[PDB]
Amino acid sequence: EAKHCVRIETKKRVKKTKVEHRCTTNKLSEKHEGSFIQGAEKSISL
Amino acid sequence: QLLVVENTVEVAQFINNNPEFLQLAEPFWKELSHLPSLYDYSAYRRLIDQ
Repeated sequence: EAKHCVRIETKKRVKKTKVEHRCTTNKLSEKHEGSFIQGAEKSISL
Repeated sequence: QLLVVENTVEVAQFINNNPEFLQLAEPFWKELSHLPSLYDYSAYRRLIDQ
């Protein structure tokens, strides 16, 4: 996960002002599951 | 994957006598009788076939 939020404000006067926000978020989840069962039988009878 | 490889033997063996003392079956002896006494392979092949 990431949050990356930035904010800037500005004003100038003898009048102009800006207040501004931009921020972007990422999420990831990988999930893994695995199974392997192997087997062998021999039976030799006399 | 299964393999089953399986035998029951219960006539442990038979041993037939040697060719001298064996008794031929009547039809087999009849077919031998009718063999041509010459290499006519058609007849002997019909014998080996039967």
